[PDB]
Amino acid sequence: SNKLDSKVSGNYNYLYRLFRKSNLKPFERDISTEIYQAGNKPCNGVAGFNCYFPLRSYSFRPTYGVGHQPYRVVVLSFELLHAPATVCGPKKSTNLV
Amino acid sequence: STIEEQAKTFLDKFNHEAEDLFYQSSLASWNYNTNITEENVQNMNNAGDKWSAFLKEQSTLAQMYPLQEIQNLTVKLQLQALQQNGSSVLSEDKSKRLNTILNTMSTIYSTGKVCNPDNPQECLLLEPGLNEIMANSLDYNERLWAWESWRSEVGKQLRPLYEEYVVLKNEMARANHYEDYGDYWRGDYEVNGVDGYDYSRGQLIEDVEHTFEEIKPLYEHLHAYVRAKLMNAYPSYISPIGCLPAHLLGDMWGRFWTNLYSLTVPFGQKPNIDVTDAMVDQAWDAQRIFKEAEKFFVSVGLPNMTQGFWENSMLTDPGNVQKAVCHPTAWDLGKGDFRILMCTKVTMDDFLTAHHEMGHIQYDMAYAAQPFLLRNGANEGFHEAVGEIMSLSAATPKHLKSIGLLSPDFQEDNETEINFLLKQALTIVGTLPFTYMLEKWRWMVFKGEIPKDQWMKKWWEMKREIVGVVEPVPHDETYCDPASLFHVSNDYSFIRYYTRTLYQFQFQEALCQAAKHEGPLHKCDISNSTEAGQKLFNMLRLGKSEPWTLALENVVGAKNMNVRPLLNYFEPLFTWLKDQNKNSFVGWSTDWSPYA
Ligand SMILES: [Zn+2]
Repeated sequence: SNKLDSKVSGNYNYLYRLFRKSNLKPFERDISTEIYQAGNKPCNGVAGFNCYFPLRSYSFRPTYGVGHQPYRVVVLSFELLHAPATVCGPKKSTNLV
Repeated sequence: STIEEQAKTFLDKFNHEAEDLFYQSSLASWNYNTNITEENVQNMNNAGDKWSAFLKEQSTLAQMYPLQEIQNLTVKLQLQALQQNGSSVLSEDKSKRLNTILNTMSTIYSTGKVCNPDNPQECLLLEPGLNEIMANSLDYNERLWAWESWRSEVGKQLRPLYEEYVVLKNEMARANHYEDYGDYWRGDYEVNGVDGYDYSRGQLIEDVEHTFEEIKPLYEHLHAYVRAKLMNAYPSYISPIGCLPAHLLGDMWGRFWTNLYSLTVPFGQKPNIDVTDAMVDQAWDAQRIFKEAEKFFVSVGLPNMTQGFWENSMLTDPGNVQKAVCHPTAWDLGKGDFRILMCTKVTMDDFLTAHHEMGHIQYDMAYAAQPFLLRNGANEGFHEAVGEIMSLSAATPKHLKSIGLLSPDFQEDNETEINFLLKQALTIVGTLPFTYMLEKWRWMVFKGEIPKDQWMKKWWEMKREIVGVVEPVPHDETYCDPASLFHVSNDYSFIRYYTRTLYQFQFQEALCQAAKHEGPLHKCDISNSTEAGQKLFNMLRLGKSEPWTLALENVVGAKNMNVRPLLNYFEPLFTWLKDQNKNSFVGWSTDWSPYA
């Protein structure tokens, strides 16, 4: 979406997370914004001694290269359970004689 | 918890916001280099202000971070390049008057105007004046007068200022826990921690001096040739046993001898290789020559480039109201933003230079995946070297003939190639004399081995015996020769150009035996050399995570610099110089002076 999502002044809207204490299980949405505690001293909820905000903005600009421009990703996952399986898929038809 | 994790977190952050800040700073820079407007000056200033402020804050807070208990051998480089105590050790007032004294000295250099006698109106800034007089006139009196005026009106003003600045730099170096400021710059080459591949701060002194001594006969024959040409031109002003005049070398500092090429050419009947009229005939522009060089890089297997190159970088002179610099430079705006600045003109020099900065583009691209403080070469001399290797390799007439610049009917001749070799000797070999002179001179000056009252006199002895340059007009301690140089007016290490000159020939030879070239080294091309292209990629893909000694061992297998390629590439030139000088005196005397 380099044509659209890249604005000249900088699309400072969206966020990445880069520091986390541990990994995450598949398929859960975590919205924790607590300051990462890299050092042994407490963060006290503010940036400081080995303490930084885990979320930083994209800061996209049109000048960015192909490998840095925004990309929209959609993941479709199918789940089959003990249900009559409503969503099936299209069925064709032909003229009758 | 251990400190290594804290260091990793901090360095990752530092990379993040540092690359961000550098991105917008370079965006403003590429704004300015194409438009001259005041708010652009303002926002460059304040963006650099945040740059410096946050860098200083991070460096100060990381100064407390030690080095003993941090492993991985690469974070160590990050810490070493991030600590950077520098001049911040001393008091704030000391930094203040250091800043103002550097401002005053740089302004004095820039605002050094030479006014003609008996008319204080037609003053010259050396930008519109002597720069063309030296290259288009051969007047002894005018050159001598301008030389004396430049070394008198300028150096006398800041000779005590130069002494004070040198004392201040040595004092801050001593407070930096180094023996002297020369060692302070030598610390950039400090390499340790890996067995066998270490490098000391005194090894460079020894091997450079030994290599200079080995090369010395080549300079002796070159100086004899130049002196013989000088008697052929001015037999009434140069002694056959004395030293050459200072203002007859080709330039004021003795750096370039190319200005005498048209005077020192033995075979002027045969023109050199110049196909600018050819490309004018096909009406080639910057776009066409750049596509030519693009597929030339393709031929060595190097990949194409993205769109931002050509819908972001503008490659002409804007003229009209938009004012831009015409000094061609490749700008690394950071994080996939690569641009080129050049005013397009029809010239072979512009052709080779354009090859030069686009090779630099690939150079900077090579280490695009490294952490922020690692986006440079293992050393600094690799830069303008790797930039120029491909241009010099393509300078061979075979490459020009293949791509249509040179007609197939043009048979290669020994005279033109010997003329090219002599042009090289006057251009590239001529940089070494002033290089080692100034460089060793500053190493002995900053070591405290030269008395203050006998400084200027101490400048002359080796100048009369090593480089063989005798002053047309005697100079006392009032004069200040180094103050006349621009490259020291901004306080940069001059070793860079010597490293480039000595590394380059080794590089093209390495490429040649990588390409299995057969025959003379001066008839070797890097076209269709994809294996050497990928090997060079492997060489440049490291960055600043390993010693440059390992890079030299990777390219050819040597942990110490080799001067054999320099001799093998000029064996024909050496033989021709010997043949030419076999009927002329060899050597010079250090006692003769033109002023008696
Ligand atoms: Zn270069």
